Amino acid sequence: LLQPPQCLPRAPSHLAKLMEEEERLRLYRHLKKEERDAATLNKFGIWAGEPIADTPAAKMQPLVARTCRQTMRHLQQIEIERLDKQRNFQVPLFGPGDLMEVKYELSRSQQTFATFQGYCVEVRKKRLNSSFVLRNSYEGIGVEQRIPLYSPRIISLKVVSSCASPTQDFLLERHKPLTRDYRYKWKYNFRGRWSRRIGKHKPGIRSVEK
Amino acid sequence: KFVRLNVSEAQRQEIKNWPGSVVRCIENGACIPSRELQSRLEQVVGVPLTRRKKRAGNRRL
Amino acid sequence: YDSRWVKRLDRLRESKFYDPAPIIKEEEILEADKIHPLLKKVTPSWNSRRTGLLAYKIGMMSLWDGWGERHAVTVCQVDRCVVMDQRTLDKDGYEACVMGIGYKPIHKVTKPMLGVYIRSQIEPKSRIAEFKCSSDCLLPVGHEMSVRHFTPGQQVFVSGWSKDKGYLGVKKRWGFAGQNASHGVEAKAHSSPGSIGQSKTVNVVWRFKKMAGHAGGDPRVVNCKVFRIEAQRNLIFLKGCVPGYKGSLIKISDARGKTHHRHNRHIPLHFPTFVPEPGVSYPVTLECPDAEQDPFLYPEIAIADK
Amino acid sequence: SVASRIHFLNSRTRFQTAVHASDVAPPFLLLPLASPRPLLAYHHRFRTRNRKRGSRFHPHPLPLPPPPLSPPRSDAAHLFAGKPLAASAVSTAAGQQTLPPPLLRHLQGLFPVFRGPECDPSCGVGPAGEAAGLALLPPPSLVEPRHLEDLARRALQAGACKSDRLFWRELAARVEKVRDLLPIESLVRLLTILTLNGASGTVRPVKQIFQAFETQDEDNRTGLRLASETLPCVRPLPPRLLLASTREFLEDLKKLSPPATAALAATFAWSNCASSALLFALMERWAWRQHLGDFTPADFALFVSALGHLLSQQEATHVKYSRQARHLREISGKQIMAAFREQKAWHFTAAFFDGCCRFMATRAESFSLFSFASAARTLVENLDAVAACPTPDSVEALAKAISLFVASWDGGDKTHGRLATRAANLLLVARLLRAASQCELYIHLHRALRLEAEVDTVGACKTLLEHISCELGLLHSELEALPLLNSRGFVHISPDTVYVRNELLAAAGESAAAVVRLHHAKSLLQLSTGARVDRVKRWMRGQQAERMQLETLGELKSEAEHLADAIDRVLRERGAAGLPTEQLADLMEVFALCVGDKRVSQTPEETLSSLQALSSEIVRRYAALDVNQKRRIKWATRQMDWKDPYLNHCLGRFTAAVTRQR
RNA sequence: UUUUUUUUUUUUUUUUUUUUUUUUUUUU
RNA sequence: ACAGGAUCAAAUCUUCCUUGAGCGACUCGACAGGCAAAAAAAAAAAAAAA
Repeated sequence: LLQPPQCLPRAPSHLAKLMEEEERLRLYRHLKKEERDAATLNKFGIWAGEPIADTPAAKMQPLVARTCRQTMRHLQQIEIERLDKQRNFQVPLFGPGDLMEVKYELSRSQQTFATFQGYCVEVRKKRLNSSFVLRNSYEGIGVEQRIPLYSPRIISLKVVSSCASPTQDFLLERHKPLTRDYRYKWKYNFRGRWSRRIGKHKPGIRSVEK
Repeated sequence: KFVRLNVSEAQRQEIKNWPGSVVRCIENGACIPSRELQSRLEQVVGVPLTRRKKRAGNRRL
Repeated sequence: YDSRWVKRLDRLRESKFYDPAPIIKEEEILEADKIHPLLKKVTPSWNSRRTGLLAYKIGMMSLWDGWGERHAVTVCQVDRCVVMDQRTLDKDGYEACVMGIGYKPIHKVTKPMLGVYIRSQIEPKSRIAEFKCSSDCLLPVGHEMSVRHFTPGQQVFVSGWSKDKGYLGVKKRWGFAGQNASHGVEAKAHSSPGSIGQSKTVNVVWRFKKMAGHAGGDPRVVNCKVFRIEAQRNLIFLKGCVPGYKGSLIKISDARGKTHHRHNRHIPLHFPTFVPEPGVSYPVTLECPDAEQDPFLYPEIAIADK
Repeated sequence: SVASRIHFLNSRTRFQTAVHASDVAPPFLLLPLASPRPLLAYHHRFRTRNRKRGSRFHPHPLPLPPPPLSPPRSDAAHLFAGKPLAASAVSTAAGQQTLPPPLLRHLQGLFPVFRGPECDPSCGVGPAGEAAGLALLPPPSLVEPRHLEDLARRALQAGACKSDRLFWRELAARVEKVRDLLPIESLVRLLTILTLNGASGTVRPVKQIFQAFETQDEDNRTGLRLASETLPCVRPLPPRLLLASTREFLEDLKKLSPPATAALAATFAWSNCASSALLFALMERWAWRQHLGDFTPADFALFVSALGHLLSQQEATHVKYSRQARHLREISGKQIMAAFREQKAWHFTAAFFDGCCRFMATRAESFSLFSFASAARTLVENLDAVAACPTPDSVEALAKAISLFVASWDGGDKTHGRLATRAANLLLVARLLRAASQCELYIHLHRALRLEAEVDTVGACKTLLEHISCELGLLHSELEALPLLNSRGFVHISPDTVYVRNELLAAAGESAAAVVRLHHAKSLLQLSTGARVDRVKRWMRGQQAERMQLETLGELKSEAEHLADAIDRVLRERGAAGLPTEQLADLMEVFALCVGDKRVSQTPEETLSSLQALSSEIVRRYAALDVNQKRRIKWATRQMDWKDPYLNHCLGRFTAAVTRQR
């Protein structure tokens, strides 16, 4: 199913005859291209080699922001893939309001480790720059620290107490607007200081009760 | 220095057999440089020294 | 060439039509079909200079290192940079190499331009540039440049055009102080330039006076560091920042002066180009060597009052 | 190919033999197979970069009227001169301004410049000087595909009037562009119309078998018309058209009716173009069913003829390229060293041929002389005498067909019209005779060769010899005389008479060949069979053998004697300068056969005279004859004891393949 | 997703970056 | 451009001379594109076919 049907011969002798012609033409074309190449090289020294890299130019396409973005995404993909391998542990499942204990190195030379503990407050969901924010208190002083997900310094990651419930799933999801009412922009409905008096509204944002 | 480090081994060995400097002799007209050497010389000076060949021509039937 | 609202939806929906990522190998082997017969190794000299390259700005990224310090690096792609022609003292009057980059539709190229490409035996090009170098580094015509020209860990000189911001005020362009917001100040005085000259003794405004006008669109240069390279896709990661839009043309060359003296002294580099030997494998990916000392080391600094 | 042209240029023996101007034909071309061409589509993108910025109705260039022979007037005061001007001159002088019939009629009643022979008031003058019908039609380029066939047919009904070339060139181009949009059946008609326009009023070669149409009287003593402009050497249809159209037929071959297939084959044949793909496809479709039977007698002949004509050349070309293929291949030095060390006619499907034979046999009586001859002569090409291969049954069928046709033939019914037509009919009869002769020889040889290991033809054959003897004698006296080589101041030589003279001489040579072959055919009959076969092979190859005898003819001896007398009479008064090159040896052989047990024929044959004239021709043309012919002649002459100082000089000092060996 | 410093990077080249202009044309 | 020329005449593959510097280099000769629609930070993106 490559091309429309044609009423071509099917006899073995005819096909063999045809094949010869085919071969001949092939050979001829090869020889002629070789000849011209040689001539060119000899005269001018112009050389036309094969591609060395995968580029849009190779494919005979322009350079577009779309392509740029595509490539950028690919690079993050590969980087993630590569980074995942180096780790000796599996990241556990967690969420907001879950107590966790992180363990990370300080100084490689000095062999000084560090162990932080805190409750999850925020989980910034991204591709490669994803991070988690932990908060705790020590002797009444509150401390906060954000740690990236993908880091080679992270010795270990464990969860002490989880809060599995639909409330956490609700926070862990990207919701959509209920209605298109948001386009109203009530906050912009104000009155100018120097503007004419329109009702009994003082300068500033108006009210919707009336 | 440039030529000495550019020329092949066969030419290099002969370069070291001259009684003195080859550049000075060529300049003074007391030595005829080889093709190979000339090539390098012309590469350094960025200008041909002699009428070079032209490998091109249409065979006449 | 669609409508605003069609383009906006396109911008959002594009993400759903991304081809799968390629498969990157660990090794590469080249044959005689990718090597210039005329290419050979040339010993450098005291007055020898290399050639530059062209690149397209793609975007910024963050990458770690051996010590674990994160750094911001810009990604650059050499879009099939190929030599077109050479210049000689006898012929032209100066040594130089012309190179080409990019691709253009055939339905947009003029006939005289197509005449050049027919001779060149290369597809249509978008941009053409030229480099001045020493006579001993003239690359053969038709040779395709590669990312391997620059070794990781060396200083590079990057040149390009800045962005455009249209019309801007004095306060916006230069960053003038202005006047206070209060204490009996006129309306006009808020963002006024103030004194712009002297009294009748000097009846003329000095040239190159800081005034309002169109901002941006100027040439700028910057130093960069080679962090990582890719042979497969022909990619280069440059440490620092590069001006111009995400796609604009950028020129890359070696260090010059102090930059060269201080940094690029002990770094062995292939002067002419990368010359692979048939029958031997080469790495695909090359990383920058780590430092010597521990970056994460905070020594004690004495603070004694006297 | 550079080395191949240099060898031809340096060759001192290769020449372009041509007895007459009309003998030369266009070179044979073999078209390749179609394939996707993405690159041509990409190139087409560069040809339409500024179409948006150009005319939307007439973007193409404007045709230019042909220039005049002599330069125009100094002041270009054509209107003041008042002399009549041609259509092209008026066109070119009036700024290529249209002159509709009303405007032309009004202007002719006011000035005499428009009162020219080509300025028809009822037709008008076109922008480009078109007139006399073509001026009433729009540009071919502008006509829709659906209205092409009617436009061409209407135009066909229309150094004078040189402006038709533009119109036909435009039409040709249009067809090509709109190839892929027209009906498959209408395409064939368009091609046939173009071929008719390109080859109207032409003359076929003397040695050629295939012909599009039959020559007829046209309303000069001979009545024949010749023109170098319409020389057969001129290709009707450009190869481009054919090449382009090739693909079309492959796709809709099953939708072509037998009449359309016959016209397609005839057009291809006329164009001299060939295609393996097409040829084979047509061959493998049609077959006999116990359908070729649908074809009418008129179309069948043409379809056969075309096919054969094409195939012959195809094979010939294949053979030629086979040998040239050797050098293109590379050889390594190791192969060289190893070699050094070590050194120390069938161009028809069986089924198709059978079907054709059967078809002929079954409807012999429905055929006419021209068709029958054409068909027969084509099929006889495969039958040879060296010994897939056709079968005795198959050959017998054709023999029977021939016999039947001969029996049912009326023998002339046009009341002996124009001399050229009568000569063509005589040549067709000779062709028929030839065919008849060859069939018997093939049958006999086959049988005789096969027997060793383990139809009344002559009765019908006898009439053709008598008819040829009578017609040649009548036409020789009826034709006008011309000077002889052997013997204002200028000899009057009309080129129009030598054509018919050569036709008559070719028919005579054909008959002489046939009668010669018949002898072998008969002689093959049961000395051992093997010996007999050997003898015949010797005879055919031109080798030392037994003297040839005429008694073996038997019933045909009187007809052979009458034919010999007729050719002797013709050659005694018309020289031997119009004889064919390919059948020269036969004419020599027939006289050697006649020289035996003789009573009075010794004096008329010398041994100016016919023999002498023949010799004079042989000597003249020695630079063109083949080695076979030369050996045959060498032996024949010896047989008869023919002594000629001139002929003996060439027979032993001007060839290496015969003289430098024993 | 955009803008900005409150974030990040450079502090090198000046026969460099860049550019609106091929000039044996002495009366367009 | 191996285009022209000399010679008791050239490794495959021009021994030597002329072309002022083979028109600054390449290329074109139906070459080239101002305005309109649409799009539009510079810039890029449309083959022809009402």
